Amino acid sequence: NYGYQPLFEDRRPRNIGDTLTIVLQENVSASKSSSANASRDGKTSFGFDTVPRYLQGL
Amino acid sequence: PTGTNMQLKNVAAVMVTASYPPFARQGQTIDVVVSSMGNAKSLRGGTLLMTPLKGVDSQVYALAQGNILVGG
Repeated sequence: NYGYQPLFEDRRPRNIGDTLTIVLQENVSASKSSSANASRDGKTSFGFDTVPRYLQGL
Repeated sequence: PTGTNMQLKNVAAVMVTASYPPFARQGQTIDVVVSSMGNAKSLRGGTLLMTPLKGVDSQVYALAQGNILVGG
């Protein structure tokens, strides 16, 4: 004995024990990236080749 | 064998409908309605072969075979 079964309706599982087809089609992708930078440089210079007489004491 | 083509002109696929009467007994006779499915032209002077008649419970209740009458 079986229950009511429709004619035009598609084959779907309706109770406990019916079968279904599962197509495993998984595709997961993820990524991340980061960066940072810093820089500093300095240079100072002073010279005095020939010193005059009036600045010689200084 | 499979694969070989078959072109037919005298065969038509049909659906058969019938009404189950109350308090029906085995051996009694009922009338049926024969309707063509597909792309057939006419059912003039045709003959219906054996056909199981099932309800919504997918169990047989009647067997149908006879000659189709078309008014024409």
